[PDB]
Amino acid sequence: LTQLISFLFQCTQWLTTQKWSVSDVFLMTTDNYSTVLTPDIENLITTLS
Amino acid sequence: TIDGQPLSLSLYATPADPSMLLSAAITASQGGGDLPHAVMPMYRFPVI
Repeated sequence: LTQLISFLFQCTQWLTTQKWSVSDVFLMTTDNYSTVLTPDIENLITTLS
Repeated sequence: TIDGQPLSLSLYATPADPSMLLSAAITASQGGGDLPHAVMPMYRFPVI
């Protein structure tokens, strides 16, 4: 429990030092992305194809 | 009070914060062009 408190504190201070939100690291880190096929992905397909 | 003024002061709540304005560069996709029908010329390879 005190290890998780220490982790939350150092992660929160890291976030406010970098001026990132929790949504920013969530966008940079998650596995819960959407699986829909986006015109960015389509441009990657035809450019690299 | 004797004059009609209150003893317990009134509430001054916090107003709404200034929001951060958001925009987005949404993107589209036109595909590649279909390659046309080839036509045989009359000249040799260096000329054409």
